[PDB]
Amino acid sequence: STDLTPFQIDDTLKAALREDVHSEDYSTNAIFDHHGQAKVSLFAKEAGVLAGLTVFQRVFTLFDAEVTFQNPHQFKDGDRLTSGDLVLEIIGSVRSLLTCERVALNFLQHLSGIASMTAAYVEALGDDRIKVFDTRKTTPNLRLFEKYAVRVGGGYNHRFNLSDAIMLKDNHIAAVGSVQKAIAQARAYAPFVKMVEVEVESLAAAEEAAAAGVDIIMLDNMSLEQIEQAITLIAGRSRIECSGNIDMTTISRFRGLAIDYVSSGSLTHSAKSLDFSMKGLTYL
Amino acid sequence: LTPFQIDDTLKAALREDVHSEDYSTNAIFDHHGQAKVSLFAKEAGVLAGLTVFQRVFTLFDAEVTFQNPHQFKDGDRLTSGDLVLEIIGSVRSLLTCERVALNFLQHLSGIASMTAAYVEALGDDRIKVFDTRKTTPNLRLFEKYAVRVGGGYNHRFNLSDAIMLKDNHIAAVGSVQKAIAQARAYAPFVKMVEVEVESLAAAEEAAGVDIIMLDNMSLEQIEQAITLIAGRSRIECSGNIDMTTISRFRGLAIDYVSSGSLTHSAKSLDFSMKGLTYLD
Amino acid sequence: LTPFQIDDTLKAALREDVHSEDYSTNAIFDHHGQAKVSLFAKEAGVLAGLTVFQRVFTLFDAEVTFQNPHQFKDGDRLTSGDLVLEIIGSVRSLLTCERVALNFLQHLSGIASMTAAYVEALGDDRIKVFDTRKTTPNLRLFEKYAVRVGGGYNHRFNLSDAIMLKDNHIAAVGSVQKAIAQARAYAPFVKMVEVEVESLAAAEEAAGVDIIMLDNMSLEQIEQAITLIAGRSRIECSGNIDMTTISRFRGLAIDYVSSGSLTHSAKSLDFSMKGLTYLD
Amino acid sequence: STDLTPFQIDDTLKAALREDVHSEDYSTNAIFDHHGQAKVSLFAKEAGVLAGLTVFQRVFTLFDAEVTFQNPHQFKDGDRLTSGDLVLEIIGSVRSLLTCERVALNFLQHLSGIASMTAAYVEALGDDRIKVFDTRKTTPNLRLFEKYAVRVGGGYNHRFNLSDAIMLKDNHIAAVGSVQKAIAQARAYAPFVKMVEVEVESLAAAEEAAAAGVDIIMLDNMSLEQIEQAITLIAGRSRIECSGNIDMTTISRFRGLAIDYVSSGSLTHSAKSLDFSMKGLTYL
Amino acid sequence: STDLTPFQIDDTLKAALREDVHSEDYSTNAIFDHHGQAKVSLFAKEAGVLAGLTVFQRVFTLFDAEVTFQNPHQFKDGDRLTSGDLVLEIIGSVRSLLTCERVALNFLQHLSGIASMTAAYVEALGDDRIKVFDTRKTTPNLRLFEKYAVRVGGGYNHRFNLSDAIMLKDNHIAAVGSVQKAIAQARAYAPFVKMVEVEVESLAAAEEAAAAGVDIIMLDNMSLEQIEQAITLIAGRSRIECSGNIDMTTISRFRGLAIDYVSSGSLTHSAKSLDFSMKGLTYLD
Amino acid sequence: STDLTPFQIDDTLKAALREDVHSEDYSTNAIFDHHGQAKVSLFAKEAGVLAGLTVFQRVFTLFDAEVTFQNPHQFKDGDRLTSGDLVLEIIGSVRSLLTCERVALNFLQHLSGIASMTAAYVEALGDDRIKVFDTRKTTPNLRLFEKYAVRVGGGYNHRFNLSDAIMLKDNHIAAVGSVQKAIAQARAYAPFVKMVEVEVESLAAAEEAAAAGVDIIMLDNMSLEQIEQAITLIAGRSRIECSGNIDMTTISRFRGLAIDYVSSGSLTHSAKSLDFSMKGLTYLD
Repeated sequence: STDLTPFQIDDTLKAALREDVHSEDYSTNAIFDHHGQAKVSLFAKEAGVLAGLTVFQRVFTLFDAEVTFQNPHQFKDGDRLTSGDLVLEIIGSVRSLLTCERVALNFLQHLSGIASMTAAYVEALGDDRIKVFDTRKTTPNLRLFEKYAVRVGGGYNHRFNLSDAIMLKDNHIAAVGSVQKAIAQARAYAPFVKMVEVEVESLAAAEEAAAAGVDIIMLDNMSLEQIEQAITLIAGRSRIECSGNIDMTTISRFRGLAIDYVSSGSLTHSAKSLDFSMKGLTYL
Repeated sequence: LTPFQIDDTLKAALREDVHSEDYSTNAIFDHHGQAKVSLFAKEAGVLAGLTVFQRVFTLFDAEVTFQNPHQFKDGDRLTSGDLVLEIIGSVRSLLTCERVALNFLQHLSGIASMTAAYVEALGDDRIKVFDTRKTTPNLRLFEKYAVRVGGGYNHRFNLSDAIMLKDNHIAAVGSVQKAIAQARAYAPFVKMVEVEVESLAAAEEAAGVDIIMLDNMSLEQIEQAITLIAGRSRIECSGNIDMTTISRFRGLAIDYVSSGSLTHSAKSLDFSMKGLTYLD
Repeated sequence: LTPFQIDDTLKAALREDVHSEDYSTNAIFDHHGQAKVSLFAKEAGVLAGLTVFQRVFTLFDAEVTFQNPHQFKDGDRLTSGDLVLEIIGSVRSLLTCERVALNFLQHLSGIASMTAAYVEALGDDRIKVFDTRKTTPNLRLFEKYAVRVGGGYNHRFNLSDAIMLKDNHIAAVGSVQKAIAQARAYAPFVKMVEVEVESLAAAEEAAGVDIIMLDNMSLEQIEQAITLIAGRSRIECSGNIDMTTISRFRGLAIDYVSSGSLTHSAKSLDFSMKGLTYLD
Repeated sequence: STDLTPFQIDDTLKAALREDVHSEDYSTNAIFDHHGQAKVSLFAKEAGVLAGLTVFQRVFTLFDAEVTFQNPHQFKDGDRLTSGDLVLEIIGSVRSLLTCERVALNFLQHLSGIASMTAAYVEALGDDRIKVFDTRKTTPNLRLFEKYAVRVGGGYNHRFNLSDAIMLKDNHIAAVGSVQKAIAQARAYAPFVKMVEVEVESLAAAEEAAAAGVDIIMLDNMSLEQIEQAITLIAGRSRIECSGNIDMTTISRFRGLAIDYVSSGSLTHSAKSLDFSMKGLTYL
Repeated sequence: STDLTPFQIDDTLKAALREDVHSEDYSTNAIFDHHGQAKVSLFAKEAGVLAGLTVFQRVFTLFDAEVTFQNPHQFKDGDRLTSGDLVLEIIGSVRSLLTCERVALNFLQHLSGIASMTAAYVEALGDDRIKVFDTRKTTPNLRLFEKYAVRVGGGYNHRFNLSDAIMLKDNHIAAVGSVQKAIAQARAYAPFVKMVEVEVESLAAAEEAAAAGVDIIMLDNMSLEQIEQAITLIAGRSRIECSGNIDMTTISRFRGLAIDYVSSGSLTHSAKSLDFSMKGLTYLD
Repeated sequence: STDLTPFQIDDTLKAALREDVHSEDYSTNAIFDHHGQAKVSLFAKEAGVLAGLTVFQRVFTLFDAEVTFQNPHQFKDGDRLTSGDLVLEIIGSVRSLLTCERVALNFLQHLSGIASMTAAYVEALGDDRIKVFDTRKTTPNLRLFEKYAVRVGGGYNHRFNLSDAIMLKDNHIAAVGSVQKAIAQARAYAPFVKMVEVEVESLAAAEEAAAAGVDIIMLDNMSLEQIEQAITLIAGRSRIECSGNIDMTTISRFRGLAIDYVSSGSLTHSAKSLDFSMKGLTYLD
């Protein structure tokens, strides 16, 4: 239930406005010399989950401080939507509303998309002892936001960057040759403060990895027969994570296993964005 | 894309992914020589932002280099199992900024691929496929390049490029004839003027505007409005456009259709970096 | 000008002028209250970038405030001895960023003033006075605003705004008819197309291009070329333009003349900050 | 005889290129698909002094590293120009030449203007025991460059910013009330490492300022009768500087006085920029 | 351990050079032409440990790319120094050497200080099953560097920032009331990717914390009699860390215990910087 | 002296917060809601001098504008401390207090350290006609702050960077050969706006330097017998500065001389940081 501070996001939005408005909004400024106060209604035009509503609002307030917001239904991020819902009313100068509308929508649409998609996976999974995590597969320079959308949607967050945890991918192991040797080497480097996860595409190597006592074992694209085998072979010495080919329709196979979490890329990188609609402009 | 254009974006993306150091990688640093890694396309589609992929590595580590055995270039078509690039340099330099590069390459090659699908699905090649300002924020420059690569074309980059008069704008002045005159007054002869129009009657009242946009009109109406415009302006179609739908416009004397989804709703393409080995 | 547009420029200008601290000022810091300072115009001309002047102070110190007794606004005319602004706040906050603010105000009000002189000197007000990309670097945004303020209008902001085809470009394709077709091919219907032309013959071959620029042609020739264009395109004049000269164009059916000097060769206006006193 | 390092200026030019080329040079890229190597000649189209030639060159090399430069006459900054002089030849890709030409010229024109103007003042002054300084009256975010142009032109540089020296303007004195008290207060704050200059519009206050032993006294807009009086009244306890209403035609009045330097704003803020010409493009 | 990449440090060094050289080096540029080239010797003037030598070199190369470096004794970071030692020779333009010398020496001095001090604690501790960690008590905007110096000096690194691990101080526990409940609540919030450390000032609470299976237990300023009790009471279910009142002279009391690591502030925040100097300027050929 | 403006410091502090909080404060956010508000007391835990209190406060306000500050004892920078002293009370959202506490304490500790150490040297010197200056030996990208701490502590400031004054070291003189010629050449290059200091390791050269009328003469590591000779030999034509081997215990030898100022590195580069702490968290009303 944790929003984003302005300090975190203010620098990013400001660039998004400068992006969309190099010199001035000619189309808007030509027609509305008035700076006349108006109200505009933000409608959801699709079913899903709301995310980054505060971000939507912050875009307007950064362009024009004197802009204000009625919220009749007390809608908040994480609340579910349906077509034809009045999420927000936006009041202020006509130019201030018509100019930074596109930029705000772009964030709202994009984030609410990720959240919605996460929620679909979570409900589609069904098992709620098993959790749905995300990745660093993200659209660049927006990781902060995209990870918030996943939280909002029912998901959880994996390490934020390379400095958070020690995750040993298949390259890393190939480079030291051994797994036992790779892990020992990681643990040497950062002794007690860093979690150590290992990617593993064979039952044999998962044994060897659990032996050297790693924190998380990631079963990369293994079969259902093999996952079950590997859980009892690990024998709970480490956490289990599943991954690969985890789409909307696949995820349900994990229901009922004693894995701890599945994780997915698509949530962040392949998310259809939700639709919202800007209409009902009227003076006030 | 020039480096000057993109450098400052990529540098922030690296600082994003590497706040302190790459513990996972640095823990395995050895005394070994340079290594080679192979970039494989793991999905069918179009390649875009390969130079961007390369620039990410060179910004982290200047001493990194690139073999390209098949002379793959942006816009070239891909299929699963294709060796696009080989990447040679220090092992930490490869394993660290691999993710950030893949994120750009995946994301851009996705857009390009999707554009190309719409272009081939449309079929008519007198009719062109344009994009929009519906884009993921602070990456507009890149996303528009991907659309070019994919066979598409670019609409105005921002609000300051052209004058586009939406339905709100017209409602506010009341008239269309008066709204356009008022736009043309405000800016000098240098700005294009496009007008959104949801009725045959109002499309007549427009045409000399530069572009007329038929917003979500029917096939019967579009065919009527083209002859009613009588080529005094450009015709654009929009709305209710999806991969399946786009094919209706095939054979009309419109100039271009345009779409959002290309930029905002693009499944990203898949690549991968497998095949790490030390050089001798 | 919005603060978002300008903030990052001004902040660098302050860091420029104040690398360590204002020793001269800080050495005299007291326990006194807020002071008031009066901004006087010390020369005749046009006021421009007053908001910019104010933003400089507020970026250094948010708690600074501004009385404006005569309701002076940008574009208003000045004369020597005029009280434009009074500035109230901490004494260090006033004395430190005074120079940086004056530099913007002086510089912008100069351009605006000079524009206004050309506009009044031209006399014909069917004919408009445009500017160029000849500008002092990294201040183009501001300098173009000053030209608007001064009665002028703005040409394309950069190379990506419009397609302007100079004499080199035409020489390179050989033909004009072919050069234009080739430009219009490259970009979509959204880019204006201007053509530079130093002969009556080549101006005929142009007009449908959007703007035709008569580069340094004679009065006899301009009058011939207007009727030869026959209003199929816009006419612009350029070259050999100075305050004294501009008056020849008075009465022609050209659409606009354009000039460099407005931006690059503008004597800056004079202001001053006298009349510091402590408030009670 | 000191140029500008790339490290000093590279960050500023890069912004100037991004300014002039938001997306691409459509006009150039439409016509020259060839990337065909060409040569272009930089001609001076006006008499004056050359400044920031290295800056001109750096603009090209930042856009395109593979660009090169023939200089047939060994022209350098500070060298005098005349109309119809071949300063530089510029060789490289056709797009690379036609695109960043404008940006480079803008610097070259602007700097060579300042230098030229400085040189005019210096020669017009005639006395070469007396020096011609500049100010912080500068076009913003280009102070570094403009001060270099003044050096090139025969002039010298006054404090770069507020942190260099302690200069007490008439406001500052008005704020402490006394001059004797203002100076003592400055000297207290920064004891031995900072020069202390004082602006003075009366003979009486110049006495008082020289008494309290300041490093420089600035005679702000005083008459010739008064300057002469004040020099012997100072009695060489401090340096003398003159200022105000120092234009092209005025400056000559100071010739033969025992002041140390005059100083001027206009050099930086009111400098007509020199003209250069780009022509003679041909393939190679 | 391993060096620092240029990409990590470049931006920091560039600001440090802009800091020291706002307009130009008048003192240097007045006396020396751009044409001449010279060699300068970096001497260590004090006994200690070398750290951030690559950083020293990167400062020169950022100012002037054409600068180069002879290293006759193959000195590297972590190597021990003594007074008079020729660490580096530095060759290039005279201005390029005399100008950015101070800025480089500042980094080298500062880092080599931390490393040296760490090494003193490590040797003073004596037990090498017990490790010496550092903290976030650091001089600001140089945490990256200071933590590298600690590695070089024989030490190890604690969490880099608040986002690395979950460390539950005494406030945090007071706020939930229970420890068992506080930990459960942390583990709930960040489920599997975050280590969980707990500060504990009583034997009783260390029992309850080890029960709920936390990753690290921090014995905050406990007595030697109590630490020895608490280790067997934890019974190795979790890691033990000691802290508080750990200076140069105290640290030796922990020698021989079955704690895993002690940790200290002073290493980063209260480190006398080592001395070097750049003498022996002469023109080449 | 005077405080630091926000405009001067804001950018530095903002990076220090981004440094310490890359993602979020998990430890804090897990245990405490955004709604609750509390008071926390800043206690000095050590004897010394207070410096950069405004900086401490600016760190909190940059994270969270709605944070506020009671100061019961009207403590200001330059005021003396002793253990147990209630310097500040800090009121606002619980997260806002617990998160940016470390970053603020780091600045306060570090600066108050320098100030304290300066003050020790000043009192240890005893002569108050003689002043204690600092140097560019500083921890990088914090020179602005460290120089303010020296002011606060009773000291004064030397040139900020290479562009401030012209200081001619022994290399510079060796390079022109003469001193009389070196100085003339400096004065030629930057004519009237730059102070000129000269380093001198021999009585003979101090004569020649005072002759050519330089602003400051620096007696580099000279003996007490020699300093006393050189002062009368300069005959007050220029300022005298002493330097080298000036530590806590040495400095007292200069007491009673007619030098103008001694100067030291250690003040900035080798300063033990003062201790504070933030204890006494409780919820308001």
